[PDB]
Amino acid sequence: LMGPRRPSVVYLHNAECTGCSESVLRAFEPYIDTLILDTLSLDYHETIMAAAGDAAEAALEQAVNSPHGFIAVVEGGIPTAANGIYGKVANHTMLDICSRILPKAQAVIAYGTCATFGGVQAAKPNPTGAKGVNDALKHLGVKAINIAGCPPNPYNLVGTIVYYLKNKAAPELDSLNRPTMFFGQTVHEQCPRLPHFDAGEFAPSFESEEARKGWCLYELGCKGPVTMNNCPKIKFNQTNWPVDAGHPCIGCSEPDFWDAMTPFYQN
Amino acid sequence: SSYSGPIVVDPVTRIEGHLRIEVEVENGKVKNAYSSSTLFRGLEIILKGRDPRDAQHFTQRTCGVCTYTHALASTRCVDNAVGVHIPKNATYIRNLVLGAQYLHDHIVHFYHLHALDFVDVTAALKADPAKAAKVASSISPRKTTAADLKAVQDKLKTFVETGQLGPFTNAYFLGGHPAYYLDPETNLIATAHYLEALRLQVKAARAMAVFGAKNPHTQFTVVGGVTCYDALTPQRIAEFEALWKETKAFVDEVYIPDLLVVAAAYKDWTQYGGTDNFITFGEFPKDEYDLNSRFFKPGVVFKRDFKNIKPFDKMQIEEHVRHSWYEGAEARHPWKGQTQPKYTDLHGDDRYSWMKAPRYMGEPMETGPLAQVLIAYSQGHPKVKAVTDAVLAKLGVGPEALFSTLGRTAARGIETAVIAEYVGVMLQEYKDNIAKGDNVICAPWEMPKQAEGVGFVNAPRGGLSHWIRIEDGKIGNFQLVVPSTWTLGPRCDKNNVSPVEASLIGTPVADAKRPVEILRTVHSFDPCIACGVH
Ligand code: SF4
Ligand code: SF4
Ligand code: F3S
Ligand SMILES: [Mg+2]
Repeated sequence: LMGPRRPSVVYLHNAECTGCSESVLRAFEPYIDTLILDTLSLDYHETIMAAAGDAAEAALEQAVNSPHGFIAVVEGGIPTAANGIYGKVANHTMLDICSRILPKAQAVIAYGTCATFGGVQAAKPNPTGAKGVNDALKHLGVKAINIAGCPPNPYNLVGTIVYYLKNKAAPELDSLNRPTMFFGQTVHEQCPRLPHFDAGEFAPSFESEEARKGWCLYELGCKGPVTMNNCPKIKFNQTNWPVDAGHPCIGCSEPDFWDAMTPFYQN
Repeated sequence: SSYSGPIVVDPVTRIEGHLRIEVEVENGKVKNAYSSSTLFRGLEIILKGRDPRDAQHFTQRTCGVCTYTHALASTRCVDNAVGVHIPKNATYIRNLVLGAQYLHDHIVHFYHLHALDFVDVTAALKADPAKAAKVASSISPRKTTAADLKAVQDKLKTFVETGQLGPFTNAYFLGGHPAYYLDPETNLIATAHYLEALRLQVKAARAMAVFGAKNPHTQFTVVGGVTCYDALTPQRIAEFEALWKETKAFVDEVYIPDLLVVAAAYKDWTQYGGTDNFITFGEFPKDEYDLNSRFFKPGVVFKRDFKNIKPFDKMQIEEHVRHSWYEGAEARHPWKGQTQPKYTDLHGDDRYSWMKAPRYMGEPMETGPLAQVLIAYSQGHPKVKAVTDAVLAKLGVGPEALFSTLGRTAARGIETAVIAEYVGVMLQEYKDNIAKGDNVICAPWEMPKQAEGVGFVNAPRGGLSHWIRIEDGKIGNFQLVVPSTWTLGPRCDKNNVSPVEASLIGTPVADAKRPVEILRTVHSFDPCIACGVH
C-alpha cells in the first residue's frame, strides 16, 4: 500500500459515529476520487477498504512500518476509564493502538470534535472517561493538529493536508491547536443576520413573524458569538449552513460544548 | 480440502462501527456464530437530567452514516410527549429530507461497501472496452461507448502499476479467488460505476442540505415543526427538484441494471443468509399520530407467514442483557429501561457484546429493506409489487428466492427505486399546498412537568424508536432501540440466536484465509455498530 510518489495516510477510528469520515466523502474540487487516486495514498480506512480481519491488520502493520513514513488522521475520542476496556479493535484497547501508532507518525491530525476535545461521549458523566488525543497521549509527546467541528467542514481537512504536503510543517495554531486560517473568526462576525443583532432585532420564537423575516436567533440560543469556525463563508455542500436554514448555532467546534453550551435554546 | 475449526474477523470492514465476527466452521460450512460489538459510548447515561429539547442534538451523534434519522426520531419522540400536531408543511419537508437520505444511503452501500465482495477490480484491466460498452448499452437506456470505458481502464492501470493499491491492498480477490465469478467486461462496467457513484453521491447528499442545513448532521428540526423558512421559496424547491431528478436517473439507469447483472451472475447466493421473522415501523406519514397513514405501513411476520401479517404492539418490545456486558439478566421494556455497564470479557460469564438483545414477543426480528419490501408487497402496495415482480422477472426467480443474502440485496435496490419515484409525488403535493396559501412550518407547544412519549422512524436499516420519560420537566430516562440492535445484537436469555448469527449458519467458505462469503451476508444487512450500541 505504501511506496514512493503518493504520500501515505493512515486513518484510525476510535470512539466515533463516522460522521467525520462521511464528511470527507463529500470533498468537492477536488473530489474524493481525485484525492484517493491522484493526490494521496489511503493505506488504511476501515470504512472503505477491501481487506478485513487479519488482512486488514496486516495492511496497517505494513503501512506504519513503511520506510517512507506516513501521516495519520484520527477520528473519535479515546476511552480511558477501566484501562481503555470500553473500546477495543482486533482485541486491543484503542488506548494501546493509539499509543503504539501515533508517536511514529510524521504528523497527526485529530479530525472532529471527538478526537480533538473528547466530544459527545466525554460529556458528563463520561462513563468511559473518553478524552481527545492530546489529552490521552500528552505523556508520549503526541501533539496533534486539531480541526474541530461536528463534523468539521471537509474543506478544512483538505486545506491542512495540502498545506502540510507542500511545507513539511504546520500552518499556525491557536490556544487549542487549531489552524488560525480556518478557526480565526467567530461565526457570529461572518453571519448574514449580524445587522439584526446590532439593532436588537431578535426573533422570540421560530414560528414568529420575525423568524420568518430572518431576524437574529440569539434569544433562541445561538452560540455563534462564542464559537470559532468558517461555516458562513464556506457553507456546507456548496449550498447551505445552520442559521441560513433558520436554526441557531450550537457551538459544535468548541471544547466542552455539550456541557458548556447547554441548554442550546437558552442564552 | 474442507476446513474445520474457528475463523475470526476483527475488524469487519466496509461497515459503520466496530464489529467482531467469530464463527465455528465444520467441513466448509459455518456451524456457529457470534457478533461482538466492541465499543460502548453510553449516550443514554449521558442524556439523563438534561433538557428534553437537547436530546435530538445528542442522539444525532449516535451516527453519521444514517445521519438524519436519529434527530428525526428524537424530535418525533418529544413532539409526541408534548402532544403537538405539527403543520403539514413541516411533515412534508421532514419526509422529503428523509427520502433523500434513503437514496444517498442505499447508493453508497451497494457500490462502496457491498460491491467489492462480488467485483474484482484487477480483472477489469484485461477487459475489452468495445465489447464491454456493448454489453453496457444493452442493459440500460444510457448508452456507453468504448472510449468512455477505455478512459476508466487507463486510470486504473496507472494506479495499479504504482505499487500503491491503497484501499485495495490485501483484497481477497488479488491473485484470484474461487468465489469471484464476474468476467472481465462486467468487472470493468461495475468499477466504472463504482467511480461514478463517488461523484454522484455528493449530488444526492447536497439534496439534504437544500432544506436541511448540511450533511452529515443536519440542523433544521425542532419540537413543533421545522426552522427553514427558505424551503418555501421557488428557488430552493427548484434546486432540490434538479438534484433529485439527477439522483433518480442514476438509480433507474445505473444502479438497478448493475444489481440485476451482478445478481444473475451470483444466483447461487439465493441459498444463504435467510431469516424467519420480520418487523417494520412504516414511514412517510400524512398523520404524525397514525402509523397506518404511512406510505409504507407497520407490520410483523413470524416464521415467514406473510398471509398472517400481525399488527405492531409497542408494548411487546423488550431488551435483554443476559449475554451482553450489562449488570444482570433482566429484560426491560424501553420505558422502564436501564443501561448499567459491567464488562466481563469475551465470553466471560457467557457475555460477548455491548449490544442489548431486543426481542418482540420473545423472538428475534430482522428489520430493514427486506422487511419493509416483503411486508408492503404482501399488503398489496401497488408500486412495491409493480417493481419487485419486474425484478423477479428479469432474474427468473420465484418469490421464495427473497429470503437470502441475494434477496436482501435486491430488496434494498427495489426500495430505492420506489422511494425515488415517491419523492416526486411528495414534492408535487408539497408544491400544491404551498400554492394554496399555507406558509406555516412551526407550531406552538408547552413543556409538561411529567410525560412519557415515543417516536418511530423506519430508517434505511429498519425500525428505529426513541423513548422518553419526562419527570419534573427534565429527562428522567431516555432509551434508544435501533435497527442494528435488532439484527446484529446478541442472543437473549432464552438463547435464541439473533438474525445475523442465524443467517451465518451454513454459509459455505472456500478459503479460511479469505472468508469473503461471511462478508457477503454480514454486509447484506448493512450493519451500523455505533447505532446499535450508542
Ligand atoms: S465529532 Fe461528531 S460527526 Fe465527528 S465522529 Fe464525533 S460525533 Fe461524529
Ligand atoms: S447571534 Fe447568531 S444568528 Fe445572530 S448575528 Fe450572531 S451568529 Fe447570526
Ligand atoms: S453549529 Fe457547528 S457547523 Fe458551524 S454553524 Fe455552528 S460551528
Ligand atoms: Mg438502547
